[PDB]
Amino acid sequence: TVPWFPKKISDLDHCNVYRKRRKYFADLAMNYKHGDPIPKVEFTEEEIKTWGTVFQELNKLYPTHACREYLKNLPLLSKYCGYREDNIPQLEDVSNFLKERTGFSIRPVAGYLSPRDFLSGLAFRVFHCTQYVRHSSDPFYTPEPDTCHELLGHVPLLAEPSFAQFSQEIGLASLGASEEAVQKLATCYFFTVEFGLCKQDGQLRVFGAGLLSSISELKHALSGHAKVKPFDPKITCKQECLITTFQDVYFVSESFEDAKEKMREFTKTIK
Ligand SMILES: CS(=O)(=O)c1cccc(-c2cc(Cl)ccc2[C@@H](Oc2cc(N3CCC4(CC3)CN[C@H](C(=O)O)C4)nc(N)n2)C(F)(F)F)c1
Ligand SMILES: [Fe+3]
Repeated sequence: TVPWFPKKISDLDHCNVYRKRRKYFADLAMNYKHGDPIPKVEFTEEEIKTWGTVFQELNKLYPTHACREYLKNLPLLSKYCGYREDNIPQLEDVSNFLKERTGFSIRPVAGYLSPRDFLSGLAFRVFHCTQYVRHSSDPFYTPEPDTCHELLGHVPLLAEPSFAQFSQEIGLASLGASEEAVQKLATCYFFTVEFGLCKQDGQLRVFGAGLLSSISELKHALSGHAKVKPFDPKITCKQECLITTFQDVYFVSESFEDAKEKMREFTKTIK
C-alpha cells in the first residue's frame, strides 16, 4: 500500500538559558500553520555575534570556494533580505524573496523531520528551516542544523531556478515512494544539496549547504586532503550519511543540469 503523502502545500501541516531559548523557537515552529506569516524573532546580542563571526569568516572563503550560482545570488540577499554582519535575516523576508525568484517558500521547523516528510516539502517548493542560532562555543561546525546553516547554506541556491528545479524533483520523486526509494533519494539529496561539489571551468567548487555554512568543513572540502568520487546516483545512494564529523567522501557533480539529468535516469529505475 502507498503511504500518506501531501497533495497540496497546506497538507504539510500534517507532518538553562540556552535550553529555555531553544524552547521558545521550538514553540514558534510547533504553533505555525500554512498561511501564517513566519514569526519574526528578536535575536539576542550573543546570537547576533555568533552570526557575525560565521558570516564574516564564510564571506572570506566564498569567492574562492563557492560555485558561481551561489556567488550570483549572495549579493541579492544583502540587498533585499538584510544579510549583514550585524543583522540576522528573518525567515519571513527570505521566504518572500524566494517566492518571487523561484516559487520556493519556507516553513519553520523545530528540529528534524523524517526524510520522507522533509522531501515531501520540496515537492511543493517548501523548505523547512530552523530559526535558532548554534551555540556560541563552536561557530565553525555544528552537528545540528541552525538558522545560520539555513540562511547561508541553503537560501542562496534555492534562489537559482535550475537548483530549485533539481531540489523539487527529488521531492516529487519521493511522494508516496517506498521506504527504500525514499532512503536512496534522501542519500542523493545528502550528497548533492547538503555536501555536493561541482566542476566549473575545470575547478572544484562547493554547492553543498552543509559545507557552505561550516567555516571548517568548507575549507576541508577543497583542501586536497578529502576523498572525492563522481556523482552517480546508483553508487552515491549506497554511501553512509554521517553527522558527528566531516564527511569521509564528497561527490562531484558536473553541473546542476547534469545532476538533474542523472537523477531523472535514476528515478525511472526505482519506480
Ligand atoms: C534532508 S533529508 O531529509 O533528505 C535527509 C537525508 C539524509 C539524512 C537525514 C537525517 C534525518 C534525520 Cl531524522 C536525522 C538525521 C539525518 C542526517 O542528519 C543530517 C544533518 C544535516 N546537517 C547537520 C548540521 C550541518 C548541516 C547538515 C553540519 N554542519 C553544518 C554547519 O556547521 O553549518 C550544519 N543535514 C542533513 N541533511 N541531515 C544524518 F543521517 F544524521 F546524517 C535527512
Ligand atoms: Fe541543510
